[PDB]
Amino acid sequence: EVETFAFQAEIAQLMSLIINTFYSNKEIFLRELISNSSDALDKIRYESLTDPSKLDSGKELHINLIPNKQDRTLTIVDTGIGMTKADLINNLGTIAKSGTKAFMEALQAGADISMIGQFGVGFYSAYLVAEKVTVITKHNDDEQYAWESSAGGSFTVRTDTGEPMGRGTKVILHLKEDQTEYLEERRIKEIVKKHSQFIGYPITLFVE
Ligand SMILES: COc1ccc(-c2c(-c3cc(C(C)C)c(O)cc3O)n[nH]c2NC(C)=O)cc1
Repeated sequence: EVETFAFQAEIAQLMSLIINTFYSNKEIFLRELISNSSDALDKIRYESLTDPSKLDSGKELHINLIPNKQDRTLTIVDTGIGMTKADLINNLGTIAKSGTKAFMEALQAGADISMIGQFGVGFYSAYLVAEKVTVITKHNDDEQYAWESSAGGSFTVRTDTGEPMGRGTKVILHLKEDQTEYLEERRIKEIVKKHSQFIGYPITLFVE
């Protein structure tokens, strides 16, 4: 059972801009994804302060970066709050329509693509480096779902058939052929140190 949805026109336009604009500083995608993971981790941490049972689906709050050269994928896993199916469909928990309008106006007022996170839509920067993105998520109040898109105006949602995640979100970046530097350990370490050095959860870079 796979459900196919059209992106709202504004989101499709954001994705097209990201895909088509000449912009060399692509490495910021990682900071954006890691920031989203941190925000999700903050949410479960806060909820757990008053209801510890919310951690029954996993006590550890962390971020894992998993390169796979054989599959040409970089995977960002977190044990944050997760998203419901409804939130996945509704632009992955983001205020994407309003954020996109603001980002577009800013780009006219001198901003650059690296500022995308100021507009709540940093997730879509994944398309700087990925031909396809799969987001697998589990929230305590819902089942495990997989969202996926190769852009082109549509996305799919299905009940996930992979390994259970307990709680959290996994973003799988199916990298463009010319973007394989983002699978290299030294490159990933450099980017995390540059842009994500103060994130308040352990970031573990897996090796191959
Ligand atoms: C800035 O907008 C958002 C929107 C939603 C989340 C979010 C994620 C989550 C979302 C993404 C993207 C696919 C959007 C990701 O890369 C990693 C994540 O852990 N899980 N749970 C939540 N929910 C709350 C309340 O954070 C984070 C930031």
